[PDB]
Amino acid sequence: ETVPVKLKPGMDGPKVKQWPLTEEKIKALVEICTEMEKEGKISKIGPENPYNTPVFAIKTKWRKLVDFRELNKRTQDFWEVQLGIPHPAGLKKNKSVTVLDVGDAYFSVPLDEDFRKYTAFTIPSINNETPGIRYQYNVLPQGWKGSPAIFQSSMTKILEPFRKQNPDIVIYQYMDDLYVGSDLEIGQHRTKIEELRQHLLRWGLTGYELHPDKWTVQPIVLPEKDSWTVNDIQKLVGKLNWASQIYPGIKVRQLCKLLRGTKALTEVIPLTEEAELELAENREILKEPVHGVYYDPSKDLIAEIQKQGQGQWTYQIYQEPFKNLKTGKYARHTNDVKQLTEAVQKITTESIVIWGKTPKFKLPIQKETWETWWTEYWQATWIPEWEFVNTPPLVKLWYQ
Amino acid sequence: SPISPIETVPVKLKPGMDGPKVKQWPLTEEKIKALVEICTEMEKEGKISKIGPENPYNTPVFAIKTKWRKLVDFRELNKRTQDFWEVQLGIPHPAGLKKNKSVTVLDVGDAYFSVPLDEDFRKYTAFTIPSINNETPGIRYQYNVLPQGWKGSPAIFQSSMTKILEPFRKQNPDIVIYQYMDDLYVGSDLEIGQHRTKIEELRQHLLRWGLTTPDKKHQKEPPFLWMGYELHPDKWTVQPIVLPEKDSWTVNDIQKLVGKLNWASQIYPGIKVRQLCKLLRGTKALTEVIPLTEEAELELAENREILKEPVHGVYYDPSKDLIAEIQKQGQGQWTYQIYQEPFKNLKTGKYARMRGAHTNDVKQLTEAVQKITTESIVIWGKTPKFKLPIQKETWETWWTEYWQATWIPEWEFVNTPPLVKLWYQLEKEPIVGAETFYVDGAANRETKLGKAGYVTNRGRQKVVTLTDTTNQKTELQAIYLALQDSGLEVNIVTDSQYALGIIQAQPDQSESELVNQIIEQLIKKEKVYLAWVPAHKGIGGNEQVDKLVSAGIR
Ligand SMILES: Cc1ccnc2c1NC(=O)c1cccnc1N2C1CC1
Ligand SMILES: O=c1c(C2CCCC2)c(O)c2cccnc2n1O
Ligand SMILES: [Mn+2]
Ligand SMILES: [Mn+2]
Repeated sequence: ETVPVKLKPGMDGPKVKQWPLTEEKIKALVEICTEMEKEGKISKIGPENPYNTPVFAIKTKWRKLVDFRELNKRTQDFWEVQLGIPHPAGLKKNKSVTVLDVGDAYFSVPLDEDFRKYTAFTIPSINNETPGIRYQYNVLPQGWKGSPAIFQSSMTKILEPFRKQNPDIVIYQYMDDLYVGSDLEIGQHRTKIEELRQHLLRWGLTGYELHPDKWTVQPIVLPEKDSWTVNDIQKLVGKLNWASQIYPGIKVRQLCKLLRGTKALTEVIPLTEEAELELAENREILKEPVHGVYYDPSKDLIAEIQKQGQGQWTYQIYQEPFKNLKTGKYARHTNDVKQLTEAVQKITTESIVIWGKTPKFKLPIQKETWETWWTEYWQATWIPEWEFVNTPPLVKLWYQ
Repeated sequence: SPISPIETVPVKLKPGMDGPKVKQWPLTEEKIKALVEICTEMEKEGKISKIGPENPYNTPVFAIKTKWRKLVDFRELNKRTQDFWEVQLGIPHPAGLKKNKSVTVLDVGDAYFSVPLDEDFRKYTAFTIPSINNETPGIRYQYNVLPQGWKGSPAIFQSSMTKILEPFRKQNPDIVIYQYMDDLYVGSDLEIGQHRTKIEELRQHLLRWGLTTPDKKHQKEPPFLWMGYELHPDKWTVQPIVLPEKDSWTVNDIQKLVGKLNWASQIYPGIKVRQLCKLLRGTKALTEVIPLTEEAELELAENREILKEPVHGVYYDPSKDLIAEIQKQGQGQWTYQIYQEPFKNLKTGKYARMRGAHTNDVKQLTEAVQKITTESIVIWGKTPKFKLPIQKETWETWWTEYWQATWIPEWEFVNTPPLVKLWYQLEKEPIVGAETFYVDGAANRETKLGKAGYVTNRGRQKVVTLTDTTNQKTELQAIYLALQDSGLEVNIVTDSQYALGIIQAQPDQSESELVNQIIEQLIKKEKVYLAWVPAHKGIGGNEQVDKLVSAGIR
């Protein structure tokens, strides 16, 4: 039997254009899809199906990545407020969290007949020489948020013995992945993961290691300097001025008294000591979490990323601007685009671990550059939503 | 003419909609007679069939002119028919095709009429030939085949051909077939003997599936005219482009000129369009005569010289790398060529786009590279190796220091002037022994009046009144003032992040004349340090300009 799936009232399926693919990725997709077709997982379709979802190939074994972002938006009522999967608050506290790909489970469960048409995708040809090869899914597809929603009861049955035997191990499912957290010593944790893999193996389904307890704040750093120039203090008060917009109780009044009258920038001026009460107690609030800022589950998460140079990247996650839920950094034969894709993936998994959802990214890159290159370095089975923005000039050095 | 024995494609109406019921308009006797003759012949061919008055659906028919033809107005049925998958997401570019020994065109006789329509959808295609005046009930027909002008016909015909060609393709994998509407293009590297024999195997395979094709004496000879191209199995070019020599140029004539030149730029190197396009901005009616600007005349003359001799492109060899070279033609204008063997171009092209109000040549070059990179993946399924008129050092410096991420595929420097460079740079550190200017602007949004000025560490001062201005313009004006009156080395402090952002990106060209005036001053300078401070925080010099420029404004 199949569980009936319906779209959000008043809207129909995705009609997203297939992006241009390289020669090697088309050939890889053709091999993958020919094999899936033989196994009955997908079937060729006719032109009476007007729907499309983009498809990509990622990595030594080639794998298919279907971009269901649009279908997921149009089925949100189903996987969120009909068959929603709860997110545990304990996962982010764990000493170790292991990510296991569990997507192979989904092809054993048939997809609802009347929904199969919305899963339509195309393998394009080079230079539009031949019509695209068109398919739809017969089974729960990887990348669709409805899949873990439907498989939910089957996964519970699979994990039951392991969860009973290991009550202090947190297991969380998000899309194609299983997130497994414990406070055990690393050797014991890895032994328990292997144990879990054996349970999964008996059901067919078949890692990546995180340490969330060591995720600490990225504080705005004020410079310790001996001998300040006029330019140095101007840069300092500007950093503090913006810092006060996010942190409740940052003062800068004493520092500004040093800059009175029209002075040359290279003029070295000695500091008083009335400013040290500000300077030192500013560092106190800067190292601590923001008071009054909490995650609202009814609001989207937004992630901003700044390129800092030297292979370093700063990022902030918020829902209302200035109200940072999390800040951090990413550090590195690595190019700008490769580093950015890696950072996006890193920020996304942290976001999955902490809140149980992905942020919408504001990327400091040209749209077309990102679109041609991102799959070359992408390794995750999900895809976050993204915007393309112009990094404001001073946000960079303020988070430096 | 046969009807293909292939499986039918199931068709539906749009959800919540029923079939069309638009009534038949009375026709003249001669039109009715003409329709009756056409419809009885179509009925004998199996294309249409008689139906009774139990069918509630109707689509109007019309007769148009020695011979007559029948027009079925499917507007109402099309509106009610489901959406289909698109017939194609793009067309092949000739540059991406591989060289063949022989290529033959085969057209399908009466394309749509040779493929059956879904039996359960046939009732919705009903039409009525009206009787003379009102009197008699009309003659009612429905379609058995894909109707001309119906929404689903293009896609269902293509899908049918794909299924028909599939067996033949699989057992003849080294023969290339391209489907285009009712045409088939068939190429191979077989000897002239077994190529003509191979076409006959295809023709018999197609005839087996109810599709008739022309024989050796009827099929066209190369070059084939297709989609504005002229195609040999050995080379390709654009179709004959003739620039008219006119005394007076109308908007319509210039629009058509630009269209032709744009089309030509695919294979004719160095084609320019900028000056001709400038003539078409905010332009009047199509019949309006536009006097040719002197720059437009020179551009036209350069284009005529380029198009003087015929030029062809070569085809693609998948065993060799693609090489893309780019040259700067002038401000905003870029041109490129793609080849595999030095200077035998597969195709050419141009880039001009202005991404953002203010830019430099380094940014434009990268934008050009990304445009060509995308084009290359579409056409050849791979990226080319680039040869660019920019030093590795210049490129290195820019990318590292800029806020935006980028990646250019493998590229080499090539000494083809003009070389890409930055025309100035901002200091990392404040200058010792240089005058420090504090700048600010203020604008009144009611009156659009404003002031721009500066105060300096050396007690210098100036304010200039402006009349139709904005906040942003006054901040730029203030910075421009500071540059004008400063001398070779300057420290400038602004509270405008907008102004800071523009200048830090080292622009060499802008849509604003004011920014261009700033750029001109920045190049003349020896050393410039531009710093930012927050507005209204009691910062010495900054507070002094603010009071100065806000006086009488806010
Ligand atoms: C119109 C068209 C578009 C796409 N491909 C082709 C053609 N026609 C050609 O004449 C042609 C030229 C050379 C090689 N391939 C060609 N063919 C390929 C099919 C044999
Ligand atoms: O006077 C202002 C004000 C004032 C007008 C309203 C109060 C502050 C600004 O906000 C401001 C913001 C960016 C750059 N320059 C600015 N200036 O010059
Ligand atoms: Mn200002
Ligand atoms: Mn001001």
